[PDB]
Amino acid sequence: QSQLKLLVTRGKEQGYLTYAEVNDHLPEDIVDSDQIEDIIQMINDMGIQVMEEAPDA
Amino acid sequence: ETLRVDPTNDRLSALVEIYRMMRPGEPPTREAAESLFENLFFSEDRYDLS
Amino acid sequence: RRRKLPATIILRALNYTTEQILDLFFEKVIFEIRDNKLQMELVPERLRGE
Repeated sequence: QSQLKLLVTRGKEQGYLTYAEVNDHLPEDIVDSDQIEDIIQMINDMGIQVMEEAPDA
Repeated sequence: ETLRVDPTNDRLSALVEIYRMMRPGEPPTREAAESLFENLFFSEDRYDLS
Repeated sequence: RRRKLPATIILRALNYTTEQILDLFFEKVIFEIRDNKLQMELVPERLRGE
């Protein structure tokens, strides 16, 4: 709900891939080097369908 | 509106929330949660506008 | 430069309760309930553009 709706509706497509945005809109203990690669992988490349593979993951 | 989206309700929950935002890991205490926030904007050895 | 929090969380961190927070940004409006009715401290200047 929260993460899913916020991510999708915001990113359309955030133009210059505003990375420093929704990462603050995420729970749990922040400043990690683990959750980073899991957002840079979805946004571009396999667009449209990649954004539906993300939530299900 | 800002108060409407504020999880914290007192001084302990606030300083602890800051302590969990800055140093996400160890369980927030009383001394640590307070000393950190004091050593951010209220300490000469940790803050200075010159 | 970290993740966002409602900017009243630091106020509570400075030992400010919610009511005090409200009495530091806004102008209060007092209402009286006398003679079984509702009155209001009317200020003409405030009624601009309403």
